[PDB]
Amino acid sequence: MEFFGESWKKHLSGEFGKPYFIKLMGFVAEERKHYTVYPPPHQVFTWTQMCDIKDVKVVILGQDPYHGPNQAHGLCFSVQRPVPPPPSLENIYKELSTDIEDFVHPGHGDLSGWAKQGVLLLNAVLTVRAHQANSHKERGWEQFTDAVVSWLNQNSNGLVFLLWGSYAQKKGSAIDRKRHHVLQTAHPSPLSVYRGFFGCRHFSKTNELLQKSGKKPIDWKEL
Ligand SMILES: O=C(O)c1cccc(/C=N/OCCO/N=C/c2cc(=O)[nH]c(=O)[nH]2)c1
Repeated sequence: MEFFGESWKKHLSGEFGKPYFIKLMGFVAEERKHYTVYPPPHQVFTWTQMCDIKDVKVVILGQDPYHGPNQAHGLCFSVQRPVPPPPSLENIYKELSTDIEDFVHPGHGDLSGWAKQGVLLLNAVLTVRAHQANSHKERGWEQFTDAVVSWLNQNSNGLVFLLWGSYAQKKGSAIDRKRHHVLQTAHPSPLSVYRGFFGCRHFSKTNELLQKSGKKPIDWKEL
């Protein structure tokens, strides 16, 4: 089992020796000595384990990992069996059900099936102290995940970026929309879902855009 996916390591390792990155590694390591930190070390980079970097087709940008026990596992919005899907994820599934006629609810919250198809599920901040939202904010992760976004922007074409909420929209603000597709709507959390996310139909729209990029569509029910 790898800590960090091989193909991703090849293209992102230029970040590793930078002052901010060493500092970030030290911050997280010190946090883990005194607190419970999610996800566990072996799951921080799950987003690098599921597909080759060259095989990314769709990018969903999140903010903070889930901060409750057993929830975060390195893919944004996703929870491994048998953890119940959180409200945000139930909303994602609800939109899918109305957006795509034939989408079936998988009865779990594990989005590994999407990740394997090249759906990058990247949170901007990759660790969080248990029960404390945004506890690891602005400690170095943002610069690293910005580098991930910048790499994909510069080194692939016809990606579909899905930016849900103002935070994701900001993080995706410098994406080249001549070379990539960008869809924007409200965050799927209960507090914002009815301000755009329900009825956004990003999942069907994504597959149409992928065809225009000459790429095979995502099977959203393959979970
Ligand atoms: O950026 C916004 O506009 C906005 C508006 C309303 C709400 C939120 C965020 N709400 O977050 C709490 C809901 O649960 N979040 C789950 C989550 C899991 C994950 O892995 N990554 C996330 O970004 N989020 C953002």
